Amino acid sequence: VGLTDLTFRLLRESFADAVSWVAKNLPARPAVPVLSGVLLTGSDNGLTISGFDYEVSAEAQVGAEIVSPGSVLVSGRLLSDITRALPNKPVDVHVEGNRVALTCGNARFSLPTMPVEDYPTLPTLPEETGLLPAELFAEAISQVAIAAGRDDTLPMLTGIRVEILGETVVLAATDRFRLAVRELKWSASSPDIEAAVLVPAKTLAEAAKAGIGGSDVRLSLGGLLGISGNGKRSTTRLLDAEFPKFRQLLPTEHTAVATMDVAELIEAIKLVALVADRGAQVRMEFADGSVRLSAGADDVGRAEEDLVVDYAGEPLTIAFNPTYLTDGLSSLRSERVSFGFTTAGKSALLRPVSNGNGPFPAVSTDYVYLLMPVRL
Amino acid sequence: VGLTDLTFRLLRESFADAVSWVAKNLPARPAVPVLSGVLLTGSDNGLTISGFDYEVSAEAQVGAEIVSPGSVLVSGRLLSDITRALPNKPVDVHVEGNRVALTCGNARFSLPTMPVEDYPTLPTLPEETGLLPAELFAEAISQVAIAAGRDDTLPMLTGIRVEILGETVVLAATDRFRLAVRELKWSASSPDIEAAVLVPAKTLAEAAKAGIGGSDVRLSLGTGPGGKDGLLGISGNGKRSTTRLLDAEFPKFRQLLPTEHTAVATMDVAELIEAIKLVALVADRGAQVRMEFADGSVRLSAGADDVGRAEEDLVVDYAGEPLTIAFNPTYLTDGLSSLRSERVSFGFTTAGKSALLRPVSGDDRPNGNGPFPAVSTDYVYLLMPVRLP
Amino acid sequence: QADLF
Amino acid sequence: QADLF
Ligand SMILES: [Ca+2]
Ligand SMILES: [Ca+2]
Repeated sequence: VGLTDLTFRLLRESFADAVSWVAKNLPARPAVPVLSGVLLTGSDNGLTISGFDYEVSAEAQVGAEIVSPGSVLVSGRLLSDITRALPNKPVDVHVEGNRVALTCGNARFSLPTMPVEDYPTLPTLPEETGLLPAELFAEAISQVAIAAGRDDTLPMLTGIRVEILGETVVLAATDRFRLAVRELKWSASSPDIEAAVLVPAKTLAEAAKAGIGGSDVRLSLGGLLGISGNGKRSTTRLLDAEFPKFRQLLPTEHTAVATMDVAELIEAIKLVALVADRGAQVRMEFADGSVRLSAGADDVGRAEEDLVVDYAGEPLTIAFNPTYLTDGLSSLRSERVSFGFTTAGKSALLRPVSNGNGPFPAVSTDYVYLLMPVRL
Repeated sequence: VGLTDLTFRLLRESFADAVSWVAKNLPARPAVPVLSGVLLTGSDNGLTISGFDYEVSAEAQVGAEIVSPGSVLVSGRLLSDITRALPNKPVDVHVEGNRVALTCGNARFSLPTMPVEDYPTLPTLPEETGLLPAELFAEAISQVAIAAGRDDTLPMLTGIRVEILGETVVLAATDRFRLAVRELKWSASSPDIEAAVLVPAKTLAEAAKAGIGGSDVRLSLGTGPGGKDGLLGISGNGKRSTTRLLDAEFPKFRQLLPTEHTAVATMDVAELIEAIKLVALVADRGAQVRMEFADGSVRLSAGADDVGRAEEDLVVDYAGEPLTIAFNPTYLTDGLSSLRSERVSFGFTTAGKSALLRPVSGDDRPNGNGPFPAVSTDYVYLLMPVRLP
Repeated sequence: QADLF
Repeated sequence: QADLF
């Protein structure tokens, strides 16, 4: 094994950025005390920074000069705090017994370690199920994640369902108040792959947001979901909960449809809803060529603003949650929006946008944000 | 004036900035509902926005075209939230009965009002005692406030003492662990007339940062008798505010400033500040960082084996024999950030006595061995150390 | 508020 | 911590 323990040299910002990412979600005082720590391992290929909680894994590879092979387990949060605050110079790390000597410029640290024999072996990644550009994975997750439930006291809403059939990937999440679904195409190895899993929203959202550099993001299914690429790699334990069968909820037709400018509507909602009781609801009176947004009671004040809008169908008065509604409009990432309506008590179907008097079909899109209204 | 209540028109940015101004001095988070609101009165060529808290009153006057006189009391935070989110166009306000009609662009608001009968008559500003540039007042208060006590049980330390002699103003605050003194020259309306008051630090600190712009900020204390009783007005740049002074007697602080130093050290402040809170990462409970002064070097150290140990050496221009002294890292960087200079000068005596942090320019100063006198500066941050392990 | 399911 | 007064 050898007398000289792990000894290496690397840039600090390269060191710091990799440790900050792996260390971010580590537990502060876990029942198993090693998980609090971060494990460094040098080899010919460079230095690897590892993190684990028995549920979620993080592993970052950085180029480094390895003077001697070895591994060491040191406190996670502190070491990301150290290298973030060190001067911009090379970092020398030398493991001395149960301690680690870290020197950068004129700064020197000796930090205690934990037994490297007590660190769990990280899960191995399943075989690669396919890969997609990091920019698309970032956008796809951002759209659907906003609709997942934010409260673990009802977990079944806290996940993002990932359905993979061949080259088509479908992502869905819902809190029972709103459903977001985006379809995309990716490069799958191999064709005829079909699997569906449900992943905790917040972590899968973090892996996507942290992945805009972007290189190419690889997803591995085998249960756990690996997300690899751009020198970083992570496995996430799936969720047991049953996701609703969600395509029965999407309407095929609408009694009325309306297309608007989203930036203009988002600003209107935010200002009108200032007097809305509890941010509960905003009213929208759809007539032809106009929508009148209104909220509030004699309680606080009342507000109303009229917007221009291409409308088809008979006039409809419907009220939505202003927060849920602006969440959807922000998810389209398009200049305009298309509202599928039926009744004031049924779901409204929002769609990104760049007939006669009869029932209007729902036009196919890659993204859909379906929102439930409020009483009146 | 008559049947049509207060109705006016003014631009949104100006309306919003004044309401945002009064409402920020209106935390007023709970009941009573009289204290939650903001009161608008149009007259002459302009509009007045008024508010009150405990110990501080805010009034902002802006120009507006008053088509009809009147006053109205509407909710403070909400109307500041509305006027900031409206489109950038003129704002029309028309009081109709118990409600106020607000029209900007295509957005319209009808908000309830409260009886103007219930709004307190807020204190008069005393006569102007003088004025100083807001950018100097902003920095002068920012330096002295950081050393003021945040406590309650000890009212004496929670204020900023204002000593006024002629054109020279001296500002001081202390929590008993640290003393900050700034001396400046201002344009006085009574030179020479003497006075000393003590104003609550937190309010006087927030009013200063608010004020930055800007015009010259005017302080109103007395004519004087003589100072005066019982209030400090802060006016200028369209805003005016009163704060009730504190009765407590500020310590006599110039006895505490050392006349001599047995050893002195001058360093770069930016390089020392980063060194302190890098080393202090392992300092237990943020307690203390240790400095071993020898010549041409100081060694910062902290931490325990249970979490970690840290060491860093920096270059110092040192005079006198070696001294090892430890400070509170937070109190220490608080002083260094307050000097607002490229370099710092540390007056030392013993590891148990006060260290005097003095601002020094980029490059000016000259000092062989013997006792070194304390050089005069406009600012002083005096910090006392922590007992060594 | 209303529910999808 | 040490005190000024
Ligand atoms: Ca990634
Ligand atoms: Ca439905």
